[PDB]
Amino acid sequence: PETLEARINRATNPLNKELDWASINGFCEQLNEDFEGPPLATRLLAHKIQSPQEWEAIQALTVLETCMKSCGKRFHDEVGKFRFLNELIKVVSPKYLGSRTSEKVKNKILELLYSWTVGLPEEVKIAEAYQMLKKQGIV
Amino acid sequence: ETLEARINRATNPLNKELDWASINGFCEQLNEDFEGPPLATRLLAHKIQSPQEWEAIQALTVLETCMKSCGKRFHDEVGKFRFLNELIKVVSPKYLGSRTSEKVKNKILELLYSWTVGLPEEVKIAEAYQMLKKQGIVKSDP
Amino acid sequence: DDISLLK
Amino acid sequence: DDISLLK
Repeated sequence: PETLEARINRATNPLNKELDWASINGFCEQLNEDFEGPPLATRLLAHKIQSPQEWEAIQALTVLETCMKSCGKRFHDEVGKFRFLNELIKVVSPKYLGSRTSEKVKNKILELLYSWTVGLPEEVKIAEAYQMLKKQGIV
Repeated sequence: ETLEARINRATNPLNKELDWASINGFCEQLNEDFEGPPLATRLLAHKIQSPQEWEAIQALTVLETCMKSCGKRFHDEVGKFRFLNELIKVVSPKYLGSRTSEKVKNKILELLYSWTVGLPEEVKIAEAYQMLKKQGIVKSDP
Repeated sequence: DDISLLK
Repeated sequence: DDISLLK
């Protein structure tokens, strides 16, 4: 019920008629209290973000965007690692899942990556990845 | 009811037990449309690669069931590398293999093998399975 | 169509 | 503790 998997399953539920902030916020807060919380979150998020069901991926991206705003280095570092960024690159790059992914889900990933390269220049890997997608003509 | 709606209930992590009503319902519906088979395999591949064991496991029971129920329409779709590659990434160390539960990995290997026998015409399945066998991922027929 | 076997 | 950027 309070486990990350149960929270993410509610926050990114394909059935939700509208964003569920309670569950999304609860999810961000729940990860900020565990040394293993962040790694498990990014892993669970990469999966949801890659779902063929657009409303599932959009809500997962909404969760990623939200937790990045209210979290420390613990989660900011997990997203900064290529271990996570690659899963996003996979979703927007046609060379992988890019061709079958909704333009909406792709654009949102690109807004986030940019938003982070600006508000978090520290995370070089995020910028480094964002740059590659830009030179690659994907942006 | 859509395939997505069906698959989401058949592989729901909250299920206290297998939901045969939804599992079989998904196999019945994927054939009611000429677009279903290719779409069902993409939905299953995504569920099968879920970090949530109970989700990937139910998904494998769904894949298993549809293989027995449906005919060549679906058999051909599972028999393409477009889908077999997704199963290989789950059990091959070169990919998600390391980060995947032995329960799920062994389940995939059992199904892969059970198809080489029940559906020998699907040359792709046998080629994929044979590779896993020479790479070590499969020491013997389960 | 279909893609090639994964390595 | 991390992987290489997807080529």
